Amino acid sequence: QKTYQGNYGFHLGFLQSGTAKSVMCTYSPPLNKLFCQLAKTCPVQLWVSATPPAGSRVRAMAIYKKSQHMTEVVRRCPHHERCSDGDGLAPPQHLIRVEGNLYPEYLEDRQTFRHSVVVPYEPPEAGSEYTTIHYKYMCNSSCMGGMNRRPILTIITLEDSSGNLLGRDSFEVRVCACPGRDRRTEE
Ligand SMILES: [Zn+2]
Repeated sequence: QKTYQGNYGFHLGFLQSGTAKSVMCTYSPPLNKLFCQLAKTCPVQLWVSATPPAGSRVRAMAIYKKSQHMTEVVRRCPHHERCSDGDGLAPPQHLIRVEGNLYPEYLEDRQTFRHSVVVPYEPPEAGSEYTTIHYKYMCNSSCMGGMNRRPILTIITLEDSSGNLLGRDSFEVRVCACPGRDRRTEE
């Protein structure tokens, strides 16, 4: 999926991490791919060159990477959907959750039925140049009945208060037991 920096120069950034066996979350620049453990927090940085209009919003959605699976809604496997790990906010079917935000909106498209989670866009804290949002993935890439070993992309869209696109970026995700090991192999 093509990026769209748009008028506000929107794009994502990730902390630099290694490939030690015990790392719980690690991003690969060369693959533009995040590797992470099940339900562990992933800080994703939002960068802009100009401040978006007030009331702008940030949406995250998962899609299958491969063309033959791309029309299938990404969702949790039935086992994980029933395992009672809710936070009181996220519906149990949603793969992507946000943490550390008081205003998340868990949404289902009325025509495509795809899931997403939206939070307000906030400018970077004092003496910072990015904004951070903490995402977690609630299923393994290997979940039978769910992603079933199929790679996904996370699409992050910056939207205005009317829901019009302002900017888009994306990254591949692999949710796995040993992110350190798998990044190095895939690399
Ligand atoms: Zn699962």
